[PDB]
Amino acid sequence: KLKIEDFELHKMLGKGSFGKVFLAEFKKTNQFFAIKALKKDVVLMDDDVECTMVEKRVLSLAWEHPFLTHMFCTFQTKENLFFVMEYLNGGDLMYHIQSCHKFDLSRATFYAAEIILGLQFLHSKGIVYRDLKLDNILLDKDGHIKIADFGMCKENMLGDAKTNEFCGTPDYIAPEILLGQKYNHSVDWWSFGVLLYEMLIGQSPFHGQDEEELFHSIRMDNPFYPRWLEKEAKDLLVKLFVREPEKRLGVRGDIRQHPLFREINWEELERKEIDPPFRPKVKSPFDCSNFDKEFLNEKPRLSFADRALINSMDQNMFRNFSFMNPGMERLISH
Amino acid sequence: LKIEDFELHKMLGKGSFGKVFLAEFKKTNQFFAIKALKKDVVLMDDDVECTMVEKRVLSLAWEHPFLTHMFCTFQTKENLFFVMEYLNGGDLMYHIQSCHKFDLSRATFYAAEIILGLQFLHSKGIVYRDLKLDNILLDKDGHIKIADFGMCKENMLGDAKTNEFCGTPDYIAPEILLGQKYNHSVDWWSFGVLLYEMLIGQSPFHGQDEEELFHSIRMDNPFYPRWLEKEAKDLLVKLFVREPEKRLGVRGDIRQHPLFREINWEELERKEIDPPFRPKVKSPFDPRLSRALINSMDQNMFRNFSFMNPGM
Ligand SMILES: C[C@@H]1C(=O)NN=C2COc3cc(-c4ccccc4)c(N(C)C4(C)CN(C)C4)cc3N21
Ligand SMILES: C[C@@H]1C(=O)NN=C2COc3cc(-c4ccccc4)c(N(C)C4(C)CN(C)C4)cc3N21
Ligand code: NA
Repeated sequence: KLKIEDFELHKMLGKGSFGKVFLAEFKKTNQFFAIKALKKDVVLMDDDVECTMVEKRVLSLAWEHPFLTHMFCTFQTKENLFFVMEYLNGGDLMYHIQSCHKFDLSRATFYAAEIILGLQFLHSKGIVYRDLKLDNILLDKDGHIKIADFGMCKENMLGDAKTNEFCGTPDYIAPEILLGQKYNHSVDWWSFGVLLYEMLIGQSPFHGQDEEELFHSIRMDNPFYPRWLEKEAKDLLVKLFVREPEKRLGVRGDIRQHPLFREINWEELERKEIDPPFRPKVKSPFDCSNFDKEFLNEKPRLSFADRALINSMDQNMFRNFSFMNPGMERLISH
Repeated sequence: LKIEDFELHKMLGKGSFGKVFLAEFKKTNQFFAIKALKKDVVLMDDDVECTMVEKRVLSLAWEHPFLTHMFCTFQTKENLFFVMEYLNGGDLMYHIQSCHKFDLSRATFYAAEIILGLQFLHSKGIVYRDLKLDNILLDKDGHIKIADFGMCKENMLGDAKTNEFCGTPDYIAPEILLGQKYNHSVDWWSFGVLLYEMLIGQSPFHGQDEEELFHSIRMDNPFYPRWLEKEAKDLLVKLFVREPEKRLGVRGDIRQHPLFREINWEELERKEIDPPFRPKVKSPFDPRLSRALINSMDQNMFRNFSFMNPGM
């Protein structure tokens, strides 16, 4: 017995076709959370039932690593699916990059390095992420990265294992996906290269007025590296933008030992003992300063649902959705 | 793909044509809209070609976002089935009746998306010919979806024209009423009437019967309230020009009209502009399917009706 009525929803942090994200407090205990609220009819019509389940299962693994969004619990009603998360109020990287256009080399290097620790952890558990992009990297109050939105993940990718779904955000989609090849963790490293390029250069590496032109650019065009770019930043990007997956850095070699990361102790980084070069402005743990005001002004509200589609729905589609860590269990029982 | 695979959960609509069904496919647990047409009624009305034209135009529809995406078609010895994506936002007649008239932003957004939808059909050589509020559906996000392509005419490319008297009375073009040959122009008069109704909350031309209504469409000038935006009038006045060659949509560039000044068309066409209105009501709608004529019918009349777009 855990319902959304138990949570007081203070503000709406984000919104989309998927659903909404709220800044939520539990039972007036000054204990804050972020709640991604989905509607089951939306999820059904979008064909994201398995994605929702993949999101829940991956987040059950994500507790063990510092640079993934941590999930306290999940639960469902007849209409709704709720992911009760930690509240990460640093702001995402897309938001931050809209303001300054470009990240300085130390700042980009730091983010790149923390993301590597995130991705390699997922790969080691047999999870390929497939939706790496700026707005899926959330910052915490101190400025370290947290990878978010695992609904596009693929599990059981250990050993000699491949998969075949055309997916990802267009700018980031790897050429092996575009070519219809079966793929492994390699895709994430091409996307990583795209993300790193955007951090450093402030524009995308590949371009087009439509997807056909954009996908062609990803298949064929040489990425532009400005004269001002640090030689090792160029080098890493080049070694990531290799179209043959099994020759790509991150699939082969050791990406940790690339000269760009010379000054990084990876044990220290992983232990959060390296102060981030950028620290976001955060007056409090309940601060909202780093979110867009279109969402924050719009008061929190749960949408109605297609009552016909829900009653007609296969009632056990979201079986095994409810998860509950022991920490949240103590908080609730008081 | 037989009808027995689908489970018909709820009826979404009824008419003289037949029924629309909220259908779930068997093993996939995946939901659709099925338009079921009785063959006996189709042959009675002599709208056999229309049904075939609907399938062929729907087979083109999947490429464009603001048209209703058909997944597959098949037939039985009694019925004809179109398997369609399920759109539960409600049609624009339900919405105009809910709140009398749409605001400037909301009307412009619907006007713009319909332009892209019609222009897509026109380049394919297809004139729609039955544009009206109750044929425009909305998806769950609130983007428009043009439905009911039964009244289309194909192969209308370049110089070509056609001569059929058809449409919905309020929306029929004046050249059609004068018994003239016509091209895609006729859709742009109907677009004007639709746009008018959205902004003002009623029809531009009026009559107690059909004769009086057709007269009004031919003769009377549409009334423009003093409160109406200058650029909304300017467009409607440019759309309501009875000589098709000088009409906007046919002549000039409709997209560069100052009413669409704030719109990014390539961005709009890729669903990257959020609609100003989202449906608050989810599925604003109201189960089983209901011999001499069928046996004595030419069995091969509804041939080559079956189809499946690779997306299925
Ligand atoms: C749920 C997650 C979390 O685990 N902790 N804290 C937060 C803070 O609020 C979020 C907002 C969004 C968001 C932002 C803008 C639009 C849509 C969603 C958001 N989402 C879904 C994104 C990852 C999508 N990207 C734009 C940001 C996430 C959060 N989170
Ligand atoms: C099949 C179609 C689709 O492509 N997607 N989703 C739907 C949802 O349900 C529909 C209902 C009707 C309808 C509505 C009222 C009366 C009669 C039919 C309906 N029809 C026949 C209209 C085009 C007629 N107009 C009132 C709406 C269509 C749908 N569709
Ligand atoms: Na190019």
